[PDB]
Amino acid sequence: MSIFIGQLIGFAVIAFIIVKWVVPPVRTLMRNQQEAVRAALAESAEAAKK
Amino acid sequence: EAMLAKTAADNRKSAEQVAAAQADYEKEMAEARAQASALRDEARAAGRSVVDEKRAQASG
Repeated sequence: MSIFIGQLIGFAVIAFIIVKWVVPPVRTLMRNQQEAVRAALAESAEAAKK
Repeated sequence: EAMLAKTAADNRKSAEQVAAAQADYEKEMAEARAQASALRDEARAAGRSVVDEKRAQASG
């Protein structure tokens, strides 16, 4: 019970730290890769058009 | 990766294709100029021959 509540608070703190600091950069890297592939496909389409 | 390589190859091939289409344009321009110059040259040469033989006939 009490140890369960303490562990739950610890997990909440861990999740808050992750979402606050590590989630933004991983999301940014994901978006960067998405934009890179989008640009590659757009450039392929532009090369076909040319 | 194949699409990336094909896009690069397409860019290079289209660049050289526009270059070669232009080069063909000047090449056929020069070709037409050469044939026009020929036509004129052989026409005037035949005229020279005809006028020379007419001069010979007149002299005789």
